[PDB]
Amino acid sequence: MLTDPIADMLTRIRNATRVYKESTDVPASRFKEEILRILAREGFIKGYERVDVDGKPYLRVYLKYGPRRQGPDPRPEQVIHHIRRISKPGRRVYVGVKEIPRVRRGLGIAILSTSKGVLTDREARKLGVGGELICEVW
Amino acid sequence: GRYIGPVCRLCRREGVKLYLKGERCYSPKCAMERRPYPPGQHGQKRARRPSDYAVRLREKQKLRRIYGISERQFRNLFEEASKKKGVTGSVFLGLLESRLDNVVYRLGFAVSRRQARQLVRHGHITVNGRRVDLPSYRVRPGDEIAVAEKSRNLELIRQNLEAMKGRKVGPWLSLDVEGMKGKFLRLPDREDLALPVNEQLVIEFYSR
Amino acid sequence: PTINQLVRKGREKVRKKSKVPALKGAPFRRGVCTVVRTVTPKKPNSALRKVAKVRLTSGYEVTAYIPGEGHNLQEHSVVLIRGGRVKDLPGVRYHIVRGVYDAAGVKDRKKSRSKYGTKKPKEA
Amino acid sequence: MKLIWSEESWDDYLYWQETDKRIVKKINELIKDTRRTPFEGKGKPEPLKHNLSGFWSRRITEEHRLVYAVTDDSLLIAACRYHY
Amino acid sequence: DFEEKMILIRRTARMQAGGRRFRFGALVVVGDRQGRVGLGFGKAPEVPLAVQKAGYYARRNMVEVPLQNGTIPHEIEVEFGASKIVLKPAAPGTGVIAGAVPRAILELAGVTDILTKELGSRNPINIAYATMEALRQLRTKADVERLRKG
Amino acid sequence: PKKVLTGVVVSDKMQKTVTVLVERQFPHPLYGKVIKRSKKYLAHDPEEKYKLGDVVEIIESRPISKRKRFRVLRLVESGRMDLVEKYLIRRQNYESLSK
RNA sequence: GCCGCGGUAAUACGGAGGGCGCGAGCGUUACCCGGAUUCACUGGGCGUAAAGGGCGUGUAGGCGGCCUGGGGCGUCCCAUGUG
RNA sequence: AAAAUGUAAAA
Ligand SMILES: [Mg+2]
Ligand SMILES: [Mg+2]
Ligand SMILES: [Mg+2]
Ligand SMILES: [Mg+2]
Ligand SMILES: [Mg+2]
Ligand SMILES: [Mg+2]
Ligand SMILES: [Mg+2]
Ligand SMILES: [Mg+2]
Ligand SMILES: [Mg+2]
Ligand SMILES: [Mg+2]
Ligand SMILES: [Mg+2]
Ligand SMILES: [Mg+2]
Ligand SMILES: [Mg+2]
Ligand SMILES: [Mg+2]
Ligand SMILES: [Mg+2]
Ligand SMILES: [Mg+2]
Ligand SMILES: [Mg+2]
Ligand SMILES: [Mg+2]
Ligand SMILES: [Mg+2]
Ligand SMILES: [Mg+2]
Ligand SMILES: [Mg+2]
Ligand SMILES: [Mg+2]
Ligand SMILES: [Mg+2]
Ligand SMILES: [Zn+2]
Repeated sequence: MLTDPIADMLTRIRNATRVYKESTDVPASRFKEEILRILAREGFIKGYERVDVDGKPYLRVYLKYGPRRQGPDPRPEQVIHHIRRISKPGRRVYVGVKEIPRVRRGLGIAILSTSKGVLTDREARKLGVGGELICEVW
Repeated sequence: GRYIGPVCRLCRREGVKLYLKGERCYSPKCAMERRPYPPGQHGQKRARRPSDYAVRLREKQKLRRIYGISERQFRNLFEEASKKKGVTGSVFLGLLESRLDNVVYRLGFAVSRRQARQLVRHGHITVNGRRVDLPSYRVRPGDEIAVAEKSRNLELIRQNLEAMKGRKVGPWLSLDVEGMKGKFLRLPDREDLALPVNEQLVIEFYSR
Repeated sequence: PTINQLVRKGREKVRKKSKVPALKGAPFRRGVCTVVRTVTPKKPNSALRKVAKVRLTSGYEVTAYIPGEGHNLQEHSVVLIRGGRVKDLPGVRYHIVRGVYDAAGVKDRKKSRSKYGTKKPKEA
Repeated sequence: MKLIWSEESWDDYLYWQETDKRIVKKINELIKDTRRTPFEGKGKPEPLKHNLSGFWSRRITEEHRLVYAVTDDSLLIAACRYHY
Repeated sequence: DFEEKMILIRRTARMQAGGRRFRFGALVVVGDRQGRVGLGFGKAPEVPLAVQKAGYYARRNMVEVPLQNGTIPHEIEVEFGASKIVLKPAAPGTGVIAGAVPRAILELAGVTDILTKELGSRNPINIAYATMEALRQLRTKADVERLRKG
Repeated sequence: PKKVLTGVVVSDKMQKTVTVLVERQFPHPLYGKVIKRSKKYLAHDPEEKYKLGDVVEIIESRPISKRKRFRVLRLVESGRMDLVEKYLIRRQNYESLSK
């Protein structure tokens, strides 16, 4: 019955990406979007677009990967090595600006809804604002 | 108090040549020049491939026996080095050199830190004016390390300051061989010193 | 366990059981011997260990081991109990401090004498 | 507890006494360690069964051994050399 | 050729009527100190011949260690089976604070200062196999902004 | 600032008084998760006007009697028997716990 | 301290020679945190290793799909008082 | 079909 839509999606990506799927869909939500609108605006996914399955608003997420490889098992590396849902519906995780994660040390990104929008660790620190720590990516 | 007792013997155990003696450890016998093997009645037998511990231990006992200082103090220092913002291994050495009984040697006045301690201690030395008898005293930058009146005219003081005429002092130190002076210019860097020790491995020891 | 289960229930703080109640926790306890005898060892080893039943100033009565080669412990002799078992002796959970009270130090002991309570032999 | 040997024991003992003193003294050493309090003691007591059963065995020097019997005073040495 | 320094050498064995025949095994590491490490494990009826195969096998498989002032680019946890390991970059002046095995490796890899911890089956082999597979996953901001083109 | 809380009336059985159940939240000091705890307050209602179900504001006050250290502030929204239930029901459930 | 050492050749017992560590101290016992991610929030698990309730129905409680709007308690931010 | 047990020293 969907306890947490968000976590579902991040999990959908993770799941597709392991098979090396070109795309995948997921029920639409403004909030669901602004999240994708960062994996994109960060080169994690080529992008997304509001499709319509059975007149049911979905979001086609186009997955970005790496280049093929030499050696046994030529499967490419991946753009999203680790995607994880931090703040959960069972344990919300709010953070002050002064304590915003340094994901993978510079490399990684942390997304978070704030009374200023769905920023990222940098952008959030750039505005001097904190908020619910949505997830981490790299 | 300080070690005391057989020394051109540690030169041996440590395997590395140590200028702990003075002028003898320069002739043809730092005891090491003759029996390059460790002391005891087993010194000359195929030693077992040293354990990672052995390494960090010896490597540290090396660095401590050099400046010939108490394990207590030695440790207390390191701890302060990890305290301040600076590449610990370096700053450690940097603070080890800042000792009075050391500078006095690095500066010339004595043949070996050992003898030097005796110097500083016996009030034969002075800083920026009044005298000090505390070996461990932390010499700061721009400090004048000289001798005292009653000490200027001493057999040993002569001989030492003498052979220094012509010598070169450390890049972080000066010297007025004439007036029997010398200043602690700045804090030595890693290069300026060159002790046969890996500052790394000594850090690794005290991190067990 | 779900975060909620923890919130409800909670993690169980451990607890330690003093492997030896020399009572009042005290580092030592004086006591008087009541019996002194030679008991055999456990499983693999074989010997004739020296021990003694002791009346503690802490009410209890425990068996104690007497370290070293030979002793002078009789019956009503006062001793200082130390505490430390003997993986070889059943129920012996305390050692006797040699050289304290009626406890004599080991005669002719020349090595590790801090233990065994033996003064520094005055080499003549 | 009077001591009692026998044929195979006295002869077993004489050979020990007239072939090696290291085990002679070791043997009677236990005999005194028993004579007083049997069973418990040195060597390595252990109740025997079958061939011996009513007989007891005191580990001596591994291979060698000594078998005996206890009976309200009066011990009984039976053997000195050989395992079991 | 490189540094070469073996971690452990054990004597396993099998059963066969009449007794137990043995066989030894040594785990050897190898590298320069520029970021090229190799892990090799070799079994053979004798110690010497084992460290040998360990050598040969070691070199035939290594890793690009993106050192950066002797430290590492980021921190990573890698779980090889029952064993797990964490690597955490430490500013200069630290030193390699790691287990025997996760170190005997990091040195010949040219690692200067690095914080580490072994969680789970501390067994050598797997913990070793785990660290290798760990380094083998380190990435520089280079390797990154590349996979995130346009 | 005299503290002021808002809860429902769960008992009007007293003369010039009423019991107010005040919930509140906070994150668990070790397990993040927000949690709900509650507590009743005995407010002085000299006018005996607030009845069961009424949701009101309580204001810290000068001691009325033992227990009574609060006065009713002002009504917020009458009729909330839906909550009084959650109380009575939760309460009534006790009987299924003894022996 | 643990694994264990001692039955004739013991670097494990006791003495010596020598060695190592520390030094007016060095050892020992007791107690606490550490190692112990061995109560696991950080940071564990439950097919056979210890661990799924015999199975349902359901109270409290915990958790909650897509859009727009109001309040703005949580939440975030700044200032200020205090600390 | 039915037929039991086990000689005490681990390098
Ligand atoms: Mg530490
Ligand atoms: Mg103990
Ligand atoms: Mg036992
Ligand atoms: Mg009978
Ligand atoms: Mg696992
Ligand atoms: Mg384990
Ligand atoms: Mg011998
Ligand atoms: Mg020992
Ligand atoms: Mg010994
Ligand atoms: Mg000895
Ligand atoms: Mg540790
Ligand atoms: Mg813990
Ligand atoms: Mg957990
Ligand atoms: Mg089970
Ligand atoms: Mg069951
Ligand atoms: Mg039942
Ligand atoms: Mg149900
Ligand atoms: Mg319900
Ligand atoms: Mg909702
Ligand atoms: Mg709303
Ligand atoms: Mg608010
Ligand atoms: Mg403030
Ligand atoms: Mg058998
Ligand atoms: Zn020398």
